[PDB]
Amino acid sequence: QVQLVESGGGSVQAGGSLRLSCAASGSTVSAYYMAWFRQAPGKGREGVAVIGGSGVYADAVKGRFTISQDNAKNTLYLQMNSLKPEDTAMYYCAAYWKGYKYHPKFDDSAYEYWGQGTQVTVSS
Amino acid sequence: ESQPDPKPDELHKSSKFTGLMENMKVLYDDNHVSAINVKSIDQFLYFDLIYSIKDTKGNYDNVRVEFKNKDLADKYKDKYVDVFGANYYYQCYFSKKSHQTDKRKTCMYGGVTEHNGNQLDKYRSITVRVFEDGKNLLSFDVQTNKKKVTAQELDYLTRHYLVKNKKLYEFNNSPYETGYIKFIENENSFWYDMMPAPGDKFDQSKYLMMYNDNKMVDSKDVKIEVYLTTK
Repeated sequence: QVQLVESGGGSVQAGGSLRLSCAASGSTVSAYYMAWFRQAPGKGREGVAVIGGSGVYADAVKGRFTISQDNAKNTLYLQMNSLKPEDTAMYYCAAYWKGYKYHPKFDDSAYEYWGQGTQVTVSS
Repeated sequence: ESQPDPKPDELHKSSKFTGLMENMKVLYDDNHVSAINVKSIDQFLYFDLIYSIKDTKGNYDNVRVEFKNKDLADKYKDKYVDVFGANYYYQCYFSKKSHQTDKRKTCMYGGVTEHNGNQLDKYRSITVRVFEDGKNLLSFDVQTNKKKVTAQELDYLTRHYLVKNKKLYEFNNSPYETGYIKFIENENSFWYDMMPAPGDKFDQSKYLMMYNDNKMVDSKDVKIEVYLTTK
């Protein structure tokens, strides 16, 4: 129903920036609640940001990361500034249908669709 | 007897809810259950009725209406009724004699009124007085077709306006700290807390359960007041 493909992962020296993209096919992103998650080696998958209002962000990325959603390219973005080693992780996009009148926020197990993810490596 | 008004610190504070207010907002936004002149197609457990209603957006959904006791379910089981209320989907479980979230299956509480004999010629206006920090700056009305109307319907209509026009609930948090809606009929009144319980989750089911008494008011008598406080 919605198929998600991430891109933009790479290596970045600490203090620099990077923008991840997630393209969506088969359904408009406006019909789904979209979110970014990340999974560092030796930790569980955890919430980065969700689309809505002026964006809701994990404390760890507040003030540094920006989530956005372009409806006409049917694409999500994660703009990552002031990258730190701690931000090294596999980054994932996810979608939960809006028609269930429920937003799981950062409960990863509830989301229905996932992208393959992309490695972000931040070298100090 | 008339329900005494909210005591000091009895009201939920939105600042103590840290989850997404989106989950409250979608209960009082445009999506809601409204079916006219339908009869239940099944009972479920003791207190519940299942209705088939048009989806409009494919054809037929099933709604599990839950009351607070068997007398209510028995009353309406074989009657033509109107159904109006705030419905949910997540952790909505039932069958017609823990399961996947199903778009054609939704839950609610109460919201049921006899159809026959309950219809007005005209729509009737019921005025709502809003107090922000004890000041009545805003007054409007909600409309109904029904001599006898569920407090739930009136609650829904009231909040729906406040969502659209005062941003009562937003995606993350509300601009109001506390809020209650109060229904007055003669010199008897009762109220509902408009804010989620504290903590980081909002349980839609548990919140809506307050409507399971199927509480009704006369549309010609009732007055509505909303007391909000700011942050």
